[PDB]
Amino acid sequence: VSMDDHKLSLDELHRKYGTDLSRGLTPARAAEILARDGPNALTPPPTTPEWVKFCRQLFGGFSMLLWIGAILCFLAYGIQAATEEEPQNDNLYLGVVLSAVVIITGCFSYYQEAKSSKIMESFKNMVPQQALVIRNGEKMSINAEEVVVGDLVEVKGGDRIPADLRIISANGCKVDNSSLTGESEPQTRSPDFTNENPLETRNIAFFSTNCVEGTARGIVVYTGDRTVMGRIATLASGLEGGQTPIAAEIEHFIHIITGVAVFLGVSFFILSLILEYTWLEAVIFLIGIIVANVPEGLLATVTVCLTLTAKRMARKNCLVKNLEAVETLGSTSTICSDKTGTLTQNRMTVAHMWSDNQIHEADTTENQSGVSFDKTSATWLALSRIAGLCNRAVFQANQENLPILKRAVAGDASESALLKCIELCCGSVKEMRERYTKIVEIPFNSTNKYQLSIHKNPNTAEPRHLLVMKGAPERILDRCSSILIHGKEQPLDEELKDAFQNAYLELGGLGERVLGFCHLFLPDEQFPEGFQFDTDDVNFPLDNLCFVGLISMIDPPRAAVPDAVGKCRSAGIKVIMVTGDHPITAKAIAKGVGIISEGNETVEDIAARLNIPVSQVNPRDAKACVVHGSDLKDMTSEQLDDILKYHTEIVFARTSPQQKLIIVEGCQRQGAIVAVTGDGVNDSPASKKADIGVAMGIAGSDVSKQAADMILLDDNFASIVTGVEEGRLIFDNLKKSIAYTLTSNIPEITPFLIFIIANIPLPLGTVTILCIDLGTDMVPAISLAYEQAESDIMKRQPRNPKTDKLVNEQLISMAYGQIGMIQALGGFFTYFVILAENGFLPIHLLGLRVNWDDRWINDVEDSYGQQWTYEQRKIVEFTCHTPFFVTIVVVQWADLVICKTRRNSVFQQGMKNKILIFGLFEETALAAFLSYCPGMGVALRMYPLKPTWWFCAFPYSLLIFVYDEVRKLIIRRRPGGWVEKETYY
Amino acid sequence: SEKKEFLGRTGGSWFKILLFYVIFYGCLAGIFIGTIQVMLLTISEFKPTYQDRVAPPGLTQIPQSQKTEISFRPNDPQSYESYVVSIVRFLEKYKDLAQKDDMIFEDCGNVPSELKERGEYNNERGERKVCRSRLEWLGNCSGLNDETYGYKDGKPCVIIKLNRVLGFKPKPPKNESLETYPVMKYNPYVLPVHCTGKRDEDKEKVGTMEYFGLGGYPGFPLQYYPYYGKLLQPKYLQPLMAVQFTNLTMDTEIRIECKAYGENIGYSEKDRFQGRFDVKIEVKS
Amino acid sequence: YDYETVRNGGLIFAALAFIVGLIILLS
Ligand SMILES: CC(C)CCC[C@@H](C)[C@H]1CC[C@H]2[C@@H]3CC=C4C[C@@H](O)CC[C@]4(C)[C@H]3CC[C@]12C
Ligand SMILES: CC(C)CCC[C@@H](C)[C@H]1CC[C@H]2[C@@H]3CC=C4C[C@@H](O)CC[C@]4(C)[C@H]3CC[C@]12C
Ligand SMILES: Nc1ncnc2c1ncn2[C@@H]1O[C@H](COP(=O)(O)OP(=O)(O)O)[C@@H](O)[C@H]1O
Ligand code: ALF
Ligand SMILES: [Mg+2]
Ligand code: NA
Ligand code: NA
Ligand code: NA
Repeated sequence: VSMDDHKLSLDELHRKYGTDLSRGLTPARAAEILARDGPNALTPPPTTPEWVKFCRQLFGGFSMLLWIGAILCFLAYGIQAATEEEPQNDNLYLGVVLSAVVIITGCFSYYQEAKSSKIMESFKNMVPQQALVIRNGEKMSINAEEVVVGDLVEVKGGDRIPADLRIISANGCKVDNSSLTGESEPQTRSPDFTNENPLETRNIAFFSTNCVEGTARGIVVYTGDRTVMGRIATLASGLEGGQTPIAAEIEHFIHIITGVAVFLGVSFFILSLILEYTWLEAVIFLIGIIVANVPEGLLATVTVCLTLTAKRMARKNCLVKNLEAVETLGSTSTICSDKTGTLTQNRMTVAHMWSDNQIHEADTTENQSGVSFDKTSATWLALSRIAGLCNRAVFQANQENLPILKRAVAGDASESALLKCIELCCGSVKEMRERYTKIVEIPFNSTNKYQLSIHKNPNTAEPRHLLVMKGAPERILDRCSSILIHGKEQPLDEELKDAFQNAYLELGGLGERVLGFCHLFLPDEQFPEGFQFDTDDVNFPLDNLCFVGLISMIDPPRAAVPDAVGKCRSAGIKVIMVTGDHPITAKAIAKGVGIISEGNETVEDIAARLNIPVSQVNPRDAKACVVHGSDLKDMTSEQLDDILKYHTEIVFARTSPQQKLIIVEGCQRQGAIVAVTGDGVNDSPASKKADIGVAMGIAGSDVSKQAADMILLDDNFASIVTGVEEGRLIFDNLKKSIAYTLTSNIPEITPFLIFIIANIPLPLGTVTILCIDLGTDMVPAISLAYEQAESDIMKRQPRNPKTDKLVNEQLISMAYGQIGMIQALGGFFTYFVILAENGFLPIHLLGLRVNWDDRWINDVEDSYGQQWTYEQRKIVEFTCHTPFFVTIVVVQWADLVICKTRRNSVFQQGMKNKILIFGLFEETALAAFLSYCPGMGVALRMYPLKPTWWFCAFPYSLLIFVYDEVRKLIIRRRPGGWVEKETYY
Repeated sequence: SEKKEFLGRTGGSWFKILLFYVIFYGCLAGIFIGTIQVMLLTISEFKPTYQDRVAPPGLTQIPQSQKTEISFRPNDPQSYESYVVSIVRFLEKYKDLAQKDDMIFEDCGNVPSELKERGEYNNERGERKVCRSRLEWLGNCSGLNDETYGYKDGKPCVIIKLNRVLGFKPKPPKNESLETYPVMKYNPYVLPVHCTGKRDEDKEKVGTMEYFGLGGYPGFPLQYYPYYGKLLQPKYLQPLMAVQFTNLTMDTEIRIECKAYGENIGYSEKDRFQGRFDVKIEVKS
Repeated sequence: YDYETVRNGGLIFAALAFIVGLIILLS
């Protein structure tokens, strides 16, 4: 169905789109087209589903079971009205309460959904994308929404293609189609058309794809809504999975809980049939048990956690795409960091140089006045010539009246620094671009590690084209066969290579990036003037070049970085630098920001100290280490495993992007969760494979900021730290609540089982059970979410998902075998005191149901020889049920402040949460209000309480309080742990 | 699958876990029994902590109710044995050989006496004296009543009882022509019981009014009460009354209500057993 | 036991507990 005009020639493209091959478009015209077609962002869907979506959430589980139970209650009440005459309210009330619970739950989940979606919507507009258009002959980095149809647009590697373009000029440009093809493989891009099909041809770039490598420039054939790709981004697109660790353990818990609640359910239904209860009562009992063992609250709780973390991330500017991933970030036991742009601020100005076996400097003040060595030397003229010609960046439009240091530049940090330094120290770079006409070009690739240009011979005595090339100083040193000395060539010596290395140490030691520079006055006889040049095929010799010299600029880390690394290494998170920059530079930066600490010598430092060859030094004797990319290339999986495992502080240097990838994968080969922080396009493969990816929103590329799970809109590295901290809290808070809810279960289930063992009068009722499970688990389980991380300071190092989850099998042992049991024996005690206080000694109480539950036998005798009627001893009964509710409410206090803190005693945590206190007080108020309102003895069978009955419960709750802090004090004193290994949440 | 040996099940000894649990649970049980025995402070063996819940006593019956109903035929001994064995079982404790001299029984008046209080609830005295009730009291209706027998010609006797609430003293109401018309009821020391059947608008008057007991008075004498508890007064015996319908129109069920009027006694709405005694009577052939 | 009295006490209590809840909640 797609149509196109790609077949149309560049001059027919000229006439059709009235633009310019290189001069770009008129600003006036660009505003006219902007006013004509409107912003080039796809008109969004509806919303799509509005607030009616809340209905589904109101319908859905876990409340679904509450809904089935409620409708089963109303059904039961209808059946009870039909059969026999029944004054009792029974269910009815029950189904009402259940429905109300569901509705309230829905309000919660919808509220937290509202906050979370407001945040996630603000995050989309916090950072707008941008496009590099060409207008008035000059380049502009304008907003991505302001690109018009038919203006020229450049798209270096690492950028998203801002609209659908017809490539009129490109070099080595491999774009990634990704979504349009479904293929991860990059596809080359040239001005020539190859297929009638617009999707497969190479002259057509399209929206929502990104240029992996090389450079290109094209006229915008399609803007905004009506782009070739613009149909699938809304007509079929959506959220595409899949799994999230914390959420996965969440669902696993849900399946487990469902399983136990239904097993107990049917089991207690057969017990009901053996108890000879009526079906009308047996189903209500079933509903009771199920609604009991199943935490409604886990869901709303989770939503709470998510929303909270979202607010907190909103406050420190770090965007997270996937909320759950924040937890993943906490679980990180190894951060892999790129150096330039990441640990550093990717802002640079040239400080030092090296030519003619001499160290020169460039003044950085104002000034710049950077020579300071010899403005007249010829070797500086060649150096400056390379630095200017080989540089691809230029100043942005309307920037000429500003100081060179202070004007806006379109290019990477290195080339920008060069640009400013030549434009200031020597002369106008643009003028020397125009002087030395660039005939053919090689794009810059990280993979390639170098960049070079071939320009004409404007000089009268250069009787041929001139090649220039800058890059990794070592590749340059390799490729050369001679060096310029005072303007006169001279082959490479041992002396020259030694001075090169010594100067590289001297300048790299200051943590300065060391760009190497060389050139080649090509042999005349070898080629004529109109010789065809080949970028795809290497027709041009890269060897035997003429070395010129070195240039270095100071690279300052961001302020927060050393502190961040400090916190993470304080966090038991291994910090590992992975850069393709200089081995010496990355070592220095590492020492600086604390990836490598003093006193931890590398093998080479040891070889220096001990005056012995590096190979003689025991590699295990060594703490830290730096790995050269070349060594990495020849690494077996096993040897990387070794380096990674046996060395504490690790810095990878000279690494290819795939080597970043393999590094991360080696960290994943250890079983460890890894984070990846970066900026560059070449970070993307590394930050993809990661368990959690982080990228600069400013300094980052479009590809790597796409790929990442977390974007720092403020470029603040420290945001990672709080990030992981949040992720602990989530993993921490959730677990806490879980603990609490389970402790509610045992004392709800036990009475029906003790019921079987001896004919002991009913200690609680179904209505009493739901009373507990609703008053005692709605508010509190949610309130747990609001607690801050105790100490928490983890380090204690992040726990393996394999070691312990959100639902530890150990958690259930002190949740059921410890707390639950106590709440239970408390309940049974209070019940025995009630029944004792009414003439029925506890010893007398077993064997009673035989006549107790018997309706027509009113001759029941107690220990004091009193004859009780059915309705009297039943009143007594419901007055034993009522406190069991109240009493567990009393004991649930303890559990709340116990689950409030996992680590340090509840005194070190503080009271903090108002929702927790709110939970205590409104739990108690619900108890009271349930027991003393009129008609409650009839409605929910809740007969009012004798004052003493409230006090009965206390001892046990105190046993809880004491025990768990005897516990927490044992954690405190010893980490060896006996219970740490048995009763840790 | 649970791997073995190298794992040794889910872990090797693994003894101190079981030990920490039998220790902690024995501790928690020590706290449970501890709390159970301190609350066994306790309550005086002489009285329940709270009588308020026993309320005014409900009105009980001896021919053991099935569903508060009685349906049977004369012809089958088995038809009535269901009520016979229960009436004989209950009245086994009332045998004249069971009531004996040499304590704790002492004869009390054939004529119904004054409120007899054995003393304080304290245990300064031993096993306190208990007035005994001979089977001869309930009777009349030509020849004999009890123990039972069950002839159709009318009905077999329906014996009626009152709950034995600890230390309860029965109060007969004073008046001048109460809502009830209890016939052979003397004003003091009486506990009135009278039977009316099936609502008010449709009395149907299907049952004739005849009752009998101590002094031939159709109610309870205040000479037995108050009870001093199964502890202070084991082998005590409770006052006994008998309700007998001479006519009961064959082959029909008919609800009848035995109210026990008084200030001390109270009717409950939802408890049909409290302060009154409802029963469905139906004899058939 | 008794009646009215503990019903009232419990009632005023529920009221105070609940007011406390709102008060702490609105802080
Ligand atoms: C272990 C012992 C020695 C320490 C005492 C602390 C515990 C056992 C105390 C504190 C609160 C007390 C309870 C509070 C209220 C009542 C109701 C009362 O009508 C009977 C006693 C009873 C049930 C008490 C039993 C003993 C008790 C549970
Ligand atoms: C924040 C929580 C954990 C603190 C616990 C202390 C409070 C909630 C406890 C301790 C004493 C208890 C009260 C004891 C006495 C009475 C008087 C009675 O007429 C109603 C019950 C009531 C009101 C109890 C309710 C709960 C109670 C007030
Ligand atoms: N514009 C450029 N042209 C040529 N070489 C460059 C350029 N920028 C950086 N280099 C060299 O490439 C090396 C590594 O490249 P890469 O891994 O892509 O990024 P970085 O070093 O900035 O982390 C650096 O050591 C640097 O000297
Ligand atoms: F320092 Al880098 F990619 F930015 F190796
Ligand atoms: Mg970088
Ligand atoms: Na539940
Ligand atoms: Na609990
Ligand atoms: Na529960």
